[PDB]
Amino acid sequence: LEPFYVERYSWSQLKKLLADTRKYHGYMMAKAPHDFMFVKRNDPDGPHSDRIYYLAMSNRENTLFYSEIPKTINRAAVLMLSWKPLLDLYSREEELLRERKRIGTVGIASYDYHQGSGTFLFQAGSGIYHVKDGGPQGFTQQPLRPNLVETSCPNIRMDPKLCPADPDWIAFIHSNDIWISNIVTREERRLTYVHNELANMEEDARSAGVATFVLQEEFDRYSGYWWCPKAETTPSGGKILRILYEENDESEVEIIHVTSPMLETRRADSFRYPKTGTANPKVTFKMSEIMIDAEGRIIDVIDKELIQPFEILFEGVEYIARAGWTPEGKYAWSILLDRSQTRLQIVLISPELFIPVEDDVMERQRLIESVPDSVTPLIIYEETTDIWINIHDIFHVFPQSHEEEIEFIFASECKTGFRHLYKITSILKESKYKRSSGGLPAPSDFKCPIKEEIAITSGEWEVLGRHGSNIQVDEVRRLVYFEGTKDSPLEHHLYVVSYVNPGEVTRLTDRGYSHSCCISQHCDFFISKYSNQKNPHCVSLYKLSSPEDDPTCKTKEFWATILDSAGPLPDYTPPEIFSFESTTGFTLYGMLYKPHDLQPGKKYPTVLFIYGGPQVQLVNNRFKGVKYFRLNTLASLGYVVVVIDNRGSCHRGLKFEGAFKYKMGQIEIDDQVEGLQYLASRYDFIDLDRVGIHGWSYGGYLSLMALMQRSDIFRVAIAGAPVTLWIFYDTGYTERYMGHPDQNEQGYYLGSVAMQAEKFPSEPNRLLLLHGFLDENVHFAHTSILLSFLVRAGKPYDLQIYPQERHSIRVPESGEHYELHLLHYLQENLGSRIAALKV
Amino acid sequence: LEPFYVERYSWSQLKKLLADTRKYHGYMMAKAPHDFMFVKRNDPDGPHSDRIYYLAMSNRENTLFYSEIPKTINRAAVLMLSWKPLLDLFQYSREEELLRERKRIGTVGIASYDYHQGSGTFLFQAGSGIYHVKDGGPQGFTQQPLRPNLVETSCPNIRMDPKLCPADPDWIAFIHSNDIWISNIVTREERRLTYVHNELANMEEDARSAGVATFVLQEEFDRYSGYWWCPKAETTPSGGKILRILYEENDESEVEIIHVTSPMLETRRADSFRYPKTGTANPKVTFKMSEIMIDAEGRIIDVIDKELIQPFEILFEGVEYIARAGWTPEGKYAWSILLDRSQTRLQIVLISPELFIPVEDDVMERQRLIESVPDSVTPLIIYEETTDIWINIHDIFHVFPQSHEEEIEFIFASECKTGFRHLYKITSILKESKYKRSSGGLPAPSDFKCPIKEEIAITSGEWEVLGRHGSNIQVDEVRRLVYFEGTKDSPLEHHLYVVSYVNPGEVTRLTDRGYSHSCCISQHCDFFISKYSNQKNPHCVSLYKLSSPEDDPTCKTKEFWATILDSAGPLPDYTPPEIFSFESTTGFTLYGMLYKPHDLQPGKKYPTVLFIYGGPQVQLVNNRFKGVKYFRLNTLASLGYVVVVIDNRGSCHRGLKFEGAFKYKMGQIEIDDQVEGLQYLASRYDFIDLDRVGIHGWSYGGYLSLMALMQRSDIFRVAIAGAPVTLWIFYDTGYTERYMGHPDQNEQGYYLGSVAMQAEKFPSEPNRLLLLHGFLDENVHFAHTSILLSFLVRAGKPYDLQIYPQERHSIRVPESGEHYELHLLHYLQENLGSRIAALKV
Ligand SMILES: N[C@@H](CC(=O)N1CCN(C(c2ccc(F)cc2)c2ccc(F)cc2)CC1)C(=O)N1Cc2ccccc2C1
Ligand SMILES: N[C@@H](CC(=O)N1CCN(C(c2ccc(F)cc2)c2ccc(F)cc2)CC1)C(=O)N1Cc2ccccc2C1
Ligand code: NA
Ligand code: NA
Repeated sequence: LEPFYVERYSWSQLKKLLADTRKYHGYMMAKAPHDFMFVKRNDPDGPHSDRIYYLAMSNRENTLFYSEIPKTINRAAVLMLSWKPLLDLYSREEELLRERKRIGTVGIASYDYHQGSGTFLFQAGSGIYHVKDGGPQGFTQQPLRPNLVETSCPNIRMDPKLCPADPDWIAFIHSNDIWISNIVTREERRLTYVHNELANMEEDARSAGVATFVLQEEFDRYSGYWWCPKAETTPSGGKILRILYEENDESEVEIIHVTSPMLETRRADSFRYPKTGTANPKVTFKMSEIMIDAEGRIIDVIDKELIQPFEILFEGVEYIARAGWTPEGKYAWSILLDRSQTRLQIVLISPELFIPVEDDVMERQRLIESVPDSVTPLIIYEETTDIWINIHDIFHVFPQSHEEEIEFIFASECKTGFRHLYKITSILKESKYKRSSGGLPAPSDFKCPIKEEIAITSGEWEVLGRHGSNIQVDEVRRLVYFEGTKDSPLEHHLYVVSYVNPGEVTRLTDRGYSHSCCISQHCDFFISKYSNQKNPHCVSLYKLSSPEDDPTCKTKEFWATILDSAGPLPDYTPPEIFSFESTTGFTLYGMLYKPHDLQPGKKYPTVLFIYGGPQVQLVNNRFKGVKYFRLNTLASLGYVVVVIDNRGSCHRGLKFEGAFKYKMGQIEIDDQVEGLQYLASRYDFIDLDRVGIHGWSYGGYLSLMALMQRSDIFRVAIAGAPVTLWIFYDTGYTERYMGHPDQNEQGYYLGSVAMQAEKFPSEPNRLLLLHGFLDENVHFAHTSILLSFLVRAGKPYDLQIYPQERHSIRVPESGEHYELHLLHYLQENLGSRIAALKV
Repeated sequence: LEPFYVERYSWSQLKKLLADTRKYHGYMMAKAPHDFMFVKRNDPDGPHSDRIYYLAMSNRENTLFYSEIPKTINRAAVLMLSWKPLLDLFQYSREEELLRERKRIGTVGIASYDYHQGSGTFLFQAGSGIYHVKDGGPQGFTQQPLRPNLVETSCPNIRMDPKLCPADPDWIAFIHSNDIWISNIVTREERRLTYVHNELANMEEDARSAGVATFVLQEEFDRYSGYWWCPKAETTPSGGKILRILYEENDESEVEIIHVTSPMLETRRADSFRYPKTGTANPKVTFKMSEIMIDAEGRIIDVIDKELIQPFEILFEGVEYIARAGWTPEGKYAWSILLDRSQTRLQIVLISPELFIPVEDDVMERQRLIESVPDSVTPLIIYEETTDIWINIHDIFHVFPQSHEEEIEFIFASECKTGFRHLYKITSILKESKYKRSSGGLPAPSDFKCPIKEEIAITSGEWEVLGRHGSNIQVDEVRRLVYFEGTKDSPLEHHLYVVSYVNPGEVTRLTDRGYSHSCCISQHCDFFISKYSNQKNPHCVSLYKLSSPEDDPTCKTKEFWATILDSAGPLPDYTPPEIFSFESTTGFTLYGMLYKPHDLQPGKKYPTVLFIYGGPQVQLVNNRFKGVKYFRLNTLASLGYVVVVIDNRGSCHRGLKFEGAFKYKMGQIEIDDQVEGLQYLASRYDFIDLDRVGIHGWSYGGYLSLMALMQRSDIFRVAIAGAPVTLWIFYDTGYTERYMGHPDQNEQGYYLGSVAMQAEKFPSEPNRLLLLHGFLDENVHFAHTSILLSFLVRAGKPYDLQIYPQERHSIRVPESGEHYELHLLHYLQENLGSRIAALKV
């Protein structure tokens, strides 16, 4: 078995190779359609049933388009829908929101719509805009020129929402406080006086209507205020609009510094980072009550807080995970977690729990007594788990047919170790607790009796409720659509099933692709964005319908294509998915890129690309030619490339994910090496003497653990933005997988590569560290403090900084440098002949 | 000519080598005696004339010793003085750690001491505590260690900058939270004089200090103090007295704030620093005075704080920096050396205490006090000089006793006239000023200027008198001679000289040739101590007795008296370099050092490592012992590298025109000279392989290392750059504005001098650039390195990077230095010297 050595190109030549092979990927890296919305025409003469609206990128900016859904289709041919443009057209906190949401594309990111009026409302650039289409005013046949919402506000306006109750009114966040503006009457009004804009963030820590760093980064909740969907009518012929909102106080939260992007300044931004073990923000609910007269003039605003403290009414709650209003607008719901994230609660909150904010004790005491004792929080649902709660967006409340009962669908891993849908009915008891006594409530005084718990789905697979996945209820046919892994962990698919008499699960998407679906609000259409290992992504429209004899049974017909596939890329040879039975008692899946132009008898250098943390699955049946293109390029340059989804990865169950609880970094490489050896025993072109490992973020963490724990196997490790020290990562993430540092002294020690710098190799040209200098998430100090201890230990390293980058690489020049450095580093210290001589 | 390749040792092996060769230098890295002071015994029957006191390091802390100077010696033998400990054994803050960076102090212990002659009172800081002992006053001389006496305090924070009052040795003063305090060491009365700073407030809110030198003055002007005691005390009719303290008050409200990484990396926090970058404002500065009334037994009756009658901007037109300050011997006037922004216009200015009026906010009482001071009471510019190059600040400034009321007489040094720094006796007549304050107008550009009655040149020629880094002048007023250090005999050797300041001409050398010297004269001008060395012989401290022939006091003769510190004797594993010189096409002889590779093979050619500084204020090449400091240059020679060092133009100890060569033009002229001298060595010695040359330096050295890779990528294969200034706009005022001027008047100079701007001009080949930097560097902020990497990333150029996260501008932590040396040797091996390095292309 003679070793294959990779051709030794210069730095300039490799750049030209990377340039050339990336030259025809301009069209490939531009956003496919999203935020789909179906709206009916209601024109019995016209040829179109629906108009669909969607954000898309036609190198362009991201904007609203529309397309026409026909009443009928010529089934001989394949219809491709034409994209009509709907429209005709960063700060610090805008940049950070884009980092927390991981938004890469510039342009309009989202939009509210009001059905009754046809009003779009969207932020675009600095300004907020609004146009009507599809309501009373009908349907434009050409681009619309949008209307700028005017403002007296000096600073940037974030998080704009239409009022569902009255589309003339909108709300937004300005300088950490809630404002409202009327787009007809031009009336602006500040609803909250919490944050003084002029004061320092060290002095003034309170905000209102905003989600703090932890909730944005680890719970994907970006908004922190919620319009009440209905308006209560006054005797005056006016109305009351309500807004529930979170109010954070970050006074006791640690203040870290992060380098400012303006390197010119040599300055540092202040952040509130609650590191693991430290205080989270002190939270509470508030409600602004807004009285409007019979033609949109604000009579009065009354800001109102909870009758008792949050710590009393919601015992043991740390994070407000999700919140909103029930469809009727009667109750305010909230999904709530404890500190350890092992106990979830869904709680209804009557508006009568809130009372006027009054610093005077006489009036405050009279208001506390004026609210009845019967008015109480209602914990309609609770669950626990030995592993942890995975927050998701699935939660549907039904119409309230009885005063004393509520009915809803929620999802959970806590019964079976697999996320499934459950229809639940909770009795709303008058609480045992009485506020009159001047005592504090018992820990199960607000808990509702559970009348019904029908499991809608069940099995060795999961329903998806994150990254856009959710459910869609059809209340007429009493069905529910959802995405799942039932057919395979390697393929996401759309399914439907009755929530009444839950029988079999009818699959709707065709096997052999993975699907990202979305159902028309009128439950008569769905759009699938799908791909597979060989075929690029493509977005297609499918019409739903039922047999006359049984409306439960749904079937689908292809209607039209929204986005056509690009077709197979000339250079790109995709990888083969493989699986092997582990000694751990689990099937682990892998991907293998065989070297291109495979020589008989020879063995090749091997790059293990890895993420291996939670909330991620690299190995599945989607097209990897866009995102992991350079793994194919590595194959063309002679490297074997391996990717293995170890234990802890998602889409395999909660027990699979919980494998590394308290044990992070300790088990993941054992699976990687097992997968790497399964291939070596079954393919003799894998040179195990020359194996490299590389990854970003958690992948970078495991790259260090690989070279630390198993230097015998891995020759080189290239670690990108790694946590080298778990004590400087946030509460929300770390405490979920690792607990409090006092209750896991050994897990934290063993999981922190900075505490174990003595175990790194004393040969050079093995460790390479990459990091964004401006990283606010995996703060650079992870790399800087590891380097401090590597220097104490007398160990060698190589360092590459990206001074204009935060956690992700956004600037193309930076990404070009990275890809070029990585390719050259592997050539020089793994692949080439010079690399072998070097030892 | 076949190429020699260096033994390709492993990382673990090279650490062993560097560890083994470091091992037997425990004694070598220890501080020799310094801050010497002679005190007479005045004992007819006693065998000793003087007792010397000095700071020294007997891996010990720096502490006070004394030795006994005999009345006579046996001239057959060589007397070694015994080191007697003055002190008995004892029972870092942020501001200390910065001061040590500003003063460049490596060693631990007692840094300095004050001494009151009349009482024997020492005063010295050691740790946070401030201590005193008595020895050599009326009380007498101890034969045993003394117990250090802690000055007790009610101050919470570190007391910095203690100074003994020369008028009363019971009173001391110190800075505490940027304000001046005084404490009596007998009565224990402590007191706060200035109420300017609020310790509990953030520096962003409150940046007014009192009695402290701001960042630029400490870093660039080597003034580490902002208050000065008046040396005599005015007596009151009460029976007690007035003491006075001149002090600089600063206001850094308008100065830009940058953020430097905190050393505690765990916090992930940064500290706020007032860094006046080139272009931006320096602090608003002024003189103030604290008038301290004491009664008959040492109680403070009262304290009056006083300010200038008119603002500093009016009274001292043009003045940015207060460079030096203090009082005249009698205490009649306070003096001050004052520069303009461009640092091309120096002024010496006498300031009467009667210029200061009590501080008042009430406009009624304030206006009455302005009228009560006479119009004759005025600033007095006693000396002014200008220059097309710049003004190098120095400590040489001696005022004589004042006989005629209207006149004042002094010695001062200057490069401005001759082009080289020489001494000048000057007499100045003190006019009542033309400007009159009662008028209400403002003074014109030179209404305070004094008639120059005399300007005798005590020295002259193509060589400089030294007045920096501990060099100064001693003045025998009886015999009317002035002692000084200089380069008259050679630029490569410093020597002690003496000359008359009445009838100058002949300049008698006192130190022996063939060595460079660091000398120090007794206050009674009858002894001198020289710390001397040369390229071959380690440094050595000896005591010499001065004397004259009966007939002629001018004729000064020395005689060896005793050894204070004996030479360690040549280190067995050390070969010193050869000094060389060559005629440059610039019209200047440039010198250099040359370490040949050990066991030199005939016929084979060797890889070459040019080591560099090359900026102003320093000379690397001279006849001093380079065996301790530049030891690893020899370690490179032993591995089979040539090592070259050349002092290019703009260097040091060669006059102001030589230094001025790179005015407005930094980066541009230096690498020419380095390459010329390197090409000179190649044309003469054929063991120098020019196809494998590397450059390396720290700070300005690293700056030029980058420039050399940038400008001359044909000559230099690799370049290792340590803590470089990549971008001149980010460096401070006092330094940049001096050599490069304001950036508005010199865009092209800055552009060409800033490597970050010219990132495109770096090579596209990897394994050539290596950047090193202290991550906590407060002077050459890490941003220089980070922003350079920004544009190297943009340009798609490769680099190697090494960070030392515990270090500021110096490398203090031993583990950090060990790693730097290991990485440097291994980088040079794998990318320049070794065989595998050759195959790598
Ligand atoms: N707050 C978490 C969050 C998290 O762990 N996440 C999984 C990764 N995920 C992105 C992703 C990255 C790489 C990949 F290959 C696949 C997905 C992603 C997903 C969707 C999307 F649209 C854009 C990006 C975001 C959420 C964190 O940042 N660290 C970074 C880090 C680094 C070291 C150790 C622990 C952690 C923990
Ligand atoms: N503020 C100045 C100050 C200055 O220019 N100085 C000359 C150097 N000098 C030290 C020195 C360093 C290296 C060497 F080889 C010899 C001496 C020294 C002197 C006495 C001592 F005890 C210990 C060290 C201190 C004063 C500056 O720091 N930079 C750093 C820097 C870096 C790049 C470009 C310009 C400058 C300008
Ligand atoms: Na997020
Ligand atoms: Na200094």
